[PDB]
Amino acid sequence: CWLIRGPLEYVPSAKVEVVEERQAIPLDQNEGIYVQDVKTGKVRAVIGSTY
Amino acid sequence: VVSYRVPHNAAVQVYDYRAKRARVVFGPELVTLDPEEQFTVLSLSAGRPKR
Amino acid sequence: VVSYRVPHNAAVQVYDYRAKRARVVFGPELVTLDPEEQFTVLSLSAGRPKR
Repeated sequence: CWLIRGPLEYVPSAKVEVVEERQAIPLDQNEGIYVQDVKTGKVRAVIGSTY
Repeated sequence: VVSYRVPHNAAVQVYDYRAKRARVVFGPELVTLDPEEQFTVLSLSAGRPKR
Repeated sequence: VVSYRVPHNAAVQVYDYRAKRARVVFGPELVTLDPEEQFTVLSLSAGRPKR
């Protein structure tokens, strides 16, 4: 699987399937969330700007 | 990301269990717990004179 | 923007948690709390003689 972002217009190609709409994560000064890289199980904590 | 604002004249101790390192901070600052950090839950005496 | 008018002969302490800096001001002025600043809530004795 992979992610496509940026100000553009996408369409389901004749080979791929859309899984989900990546959204909803805004962070500011001294704020963040916990994320786990599923491939390696590397739990970490990103903070600061939007991610 | 769980974060606690430390009082002006107080202190808090945490330990990053994943990395094996302790840390303690004091003053009017905010502690941001890393993915495996935990606060030192200190049960103290209080109530009416001392319990 | 939350702002409090400090009394003539009094003082107030705040801490900008995002930037890690404390500040205290006195006199007949108005304190304007930055996005992550907070007042020092000081619970004092009062009531009838002293509580």
